[PDB]
Amino acid sequence: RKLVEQLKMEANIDRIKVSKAAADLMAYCEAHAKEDPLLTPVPASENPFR
Amino acid sequence: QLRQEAEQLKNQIRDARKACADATLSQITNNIDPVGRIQMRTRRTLRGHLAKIYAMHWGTDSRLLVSASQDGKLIIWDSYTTNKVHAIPLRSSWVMTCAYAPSGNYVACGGLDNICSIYNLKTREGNVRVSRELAGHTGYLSCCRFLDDNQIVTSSGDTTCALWDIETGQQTTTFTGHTGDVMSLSLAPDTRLFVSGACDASAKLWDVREGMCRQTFTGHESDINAICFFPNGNAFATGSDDATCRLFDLRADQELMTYSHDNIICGITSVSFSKSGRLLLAGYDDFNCNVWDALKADRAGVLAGHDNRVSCLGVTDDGMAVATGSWDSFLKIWN
Amino acid sequence: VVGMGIVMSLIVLAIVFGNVLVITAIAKFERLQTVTNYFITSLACADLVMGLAVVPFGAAHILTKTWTFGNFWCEFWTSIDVLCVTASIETLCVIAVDRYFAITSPFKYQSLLTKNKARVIILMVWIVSGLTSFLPIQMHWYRATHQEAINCYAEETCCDFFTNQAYAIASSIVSFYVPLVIMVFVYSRVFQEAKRQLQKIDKSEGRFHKEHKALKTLGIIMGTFTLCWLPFFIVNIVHVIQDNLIRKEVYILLNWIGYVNSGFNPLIYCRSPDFRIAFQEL
Amino acid sequence: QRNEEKAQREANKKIEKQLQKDKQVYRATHRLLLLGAGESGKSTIVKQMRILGIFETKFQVDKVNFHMFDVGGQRDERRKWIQCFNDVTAIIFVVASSSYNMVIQTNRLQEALNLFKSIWNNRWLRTISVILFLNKQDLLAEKVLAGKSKIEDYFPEFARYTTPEDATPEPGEDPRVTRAKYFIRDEFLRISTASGDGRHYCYPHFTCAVDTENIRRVFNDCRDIIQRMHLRQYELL
Ligand SMILES: Nc1nc2c(ncn2[C@@H]2O[C@H](COP(=O)(O)OP(=O)(O)OP(=O)(O)O)[C@@H](O)[C@H]2O)c(=O)[nH]1
Ligand SMILES: CN[C@@H]1CCc2c(ccc(O)c2O)[C@H]1O
Repeated sequence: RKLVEQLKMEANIDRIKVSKAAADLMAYCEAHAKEDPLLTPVPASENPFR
Repeated sequence: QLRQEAEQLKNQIRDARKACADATLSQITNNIDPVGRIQMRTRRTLRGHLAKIYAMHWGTDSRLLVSASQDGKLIIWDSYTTNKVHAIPLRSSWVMTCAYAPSGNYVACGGLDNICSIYNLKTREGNVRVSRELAGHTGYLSCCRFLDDNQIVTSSGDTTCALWDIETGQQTTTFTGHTGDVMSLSLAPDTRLFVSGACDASAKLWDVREGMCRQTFTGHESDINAICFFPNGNAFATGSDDATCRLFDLRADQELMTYSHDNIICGITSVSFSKSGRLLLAGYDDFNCNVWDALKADRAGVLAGHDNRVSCLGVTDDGMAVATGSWDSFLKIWN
Repeated sequence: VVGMGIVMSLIVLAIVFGNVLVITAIAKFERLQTVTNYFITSLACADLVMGLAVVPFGAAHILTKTWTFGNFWCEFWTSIDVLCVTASIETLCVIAVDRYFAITSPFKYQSLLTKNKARVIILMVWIVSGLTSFLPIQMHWYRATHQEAINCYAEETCCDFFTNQAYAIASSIVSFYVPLVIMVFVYSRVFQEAKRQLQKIDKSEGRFHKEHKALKTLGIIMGTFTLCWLPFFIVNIVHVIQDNLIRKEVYILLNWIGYVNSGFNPLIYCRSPDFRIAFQEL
Repeated sequence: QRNEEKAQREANKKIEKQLQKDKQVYRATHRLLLLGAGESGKSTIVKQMRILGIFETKFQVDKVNFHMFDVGGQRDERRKWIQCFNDVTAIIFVVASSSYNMVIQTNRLQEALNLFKSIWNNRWLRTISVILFLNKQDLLAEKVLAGKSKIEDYFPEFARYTTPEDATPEPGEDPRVTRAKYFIRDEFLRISTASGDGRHYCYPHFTCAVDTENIRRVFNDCRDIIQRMHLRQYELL
């Protein structure tokens, strides 16, 4: 009873192509890769733990 | 009847999902330059816990953090100078989770006593004392996260979650639908949705304002132990105990990549992302943590400084350090 | 003599190689730092000092058949010999008593042997060892009275050993005989406890399923120490009670047989799986 | 400046001063986990010992601190909280031995045996020993003395079982009740002995509600457990 109603709501949902989602995630990663202190080691002058 | 009609929609959903799979994330990202080799060295080591550690949460200022141990203590540290600030004694020695409020005024805790407790840190004319005890669950607490200074979301082993009101101690709403113990949860960057992974190998996407489930993902094969959003807010990752991780997409409503290796046969205790969402750090039962690549599924470093099972793992808001905890009662800050 | 010099180079290396690893592994790894390992590192340090500054000069004196370092260095070398031998035997008694306390009374072991009292015990052991060797030797409270003794004392090239009847007995009793009875009693009690526990296990579930496991370990531990150090401490009193009975070559040979226990110790007291993993890591 | 750093070390020193004092109590106390099944009698046993969410009791015998835990309020067929109790001294298992003819379907003894097998063969509890109390002996004796029920119908293997030669029957006891008592103990010991190799053992006791020797039994079993641990560590056993 409850399940039939529940999957009825989950059936009618718009979905986008996988290529678009992959492109968006890779674009976000490429754009924000500059300010990632763990990807590229920072100068030792601004490393509070060293 | 109803049972037959149930399976009719379960096959319609799979048809809709398969129609949108133009290509795979591996195929698209073939030309991305590999990240290379990433090596991290321990910078600080924190000592003082008398027993194994289950929980840890970073502060919003990226300087203080809280830890929970089975000896019945809640110690607040100072990572920059390695100085203990507080040590709250607990009524029950079986603690399984902890959290740190965004404003820093309060700290939450819970465990096998089925109760969530909030401690008022920044009090006037006195020490830290318990402020409110929240009761009503019928199973051990698994996680709890703060939305703001007056609300908190908790999940327990009675296959349900709940949204509390600290001022009055009442359940504003409850979320039902899982058929097994709920093991973790994580709030969205804008705190409008959250996801929870249970022991029936399924993760759901709840809505805080309404109180209803929206999507369900069933890619795993066994228990789910960890979960975390991508920094974007349009994806998340899971970690199961069959030595596999997966990346799910909300908009595409299906799995994108799997992070597995042939030489790993141990379970996963925790996962976490990086500041830019490019690296994925995971914990393991085999005493060390591995660093993956989000867009390539290629391992790019191992952190092997612990002498026992790793139980918790967290990354600071500014993306400058990684904190890990283990069952040997030691924390380590990597950089 | 040509062959003798070659083999003695292995003994110097064996003592130093096998004892440096024990000290480094305990210090490098935090999980090996327990209360019981403090006594082991004390024993290792004593054996290291012996292998570094006792065997080399003695071997050189044996090869060259003369002492070419004056008299102050000869007396200092003798003091180091006695201090390092005495401080090495007394730690085995400490380890035996520690095991006796751990097994016989298991509830009170945690409170009795605290990390603070181990330091006091080690300091007392090293102080008692130092008072036996440096104080009497450096202040000439042990010299003999016959013509040969004073003749060799006068020479700057003769560095030999002569003592009176009281000091030989006192040194032997303080160094060897007293720890032996304690260790024998302790290990007898431990063996009885192990046998009783095994008998209870056998009686509990005999149908669904002796003492050789304990016997082999106790035999190794007792036999190595006794075979190494007993003949020397018999002749050390025999050659004083009735002179013109013991030759010099016998004395030197028995003393050198006694020395090698310092190199044999880590093969006995450091065979735990954690130690094996630590050694394999290096 | 340095004015604030001075006070940081003062509060740090007070914290580590107290952590040293609280470590002495933690290392000198023994923790026990109390398990069982439905209607076995866990509460009845724990109530008598105390006179002499979660439920915890603190009692002291021979100047030794003991601490007991009874897990209640969590009723799950699968146990994921069992990983927490991997550093306890011993586990206390309570079973009603006078429930062989009761249907939970399978009997209740079969359910207890399955639970014991699952607990014994577990990844985290590969070192913890078990103290086993076979409760409700008077009811078992009455059932056996009466001819109403026979163990053969529910346990066919009982037909070919014979009383062990080495036994210590209580004074004024009957061969039938003694044989029935020993059959179930042997049934538990058979599962116990197959898996472990010296790392952990099982201690079976015959227990009723009236007797008050249970605290001494727990004391002696814990003493033996620690002695065997030390002997195995020193390679003497
Ligand atoms: N006559 C008799 N009854 C007993 C004895 N031991 C236990 N019982 C019964 O056990 C009952 C209470 O124990 P349980 O029914 O197991 O309930 P509990 O003690 O909370 O244990 P759990 O059901 O496991 O939670 C009593 O009312 C008794 O009837 C016994 O030795 N003799
Ligand atoms: C020449 N070497 C010495 C001679 C006497 C002596 C030794 C060791 C311990 C003692 O108590 C002693 O009296 C030997 O190592």
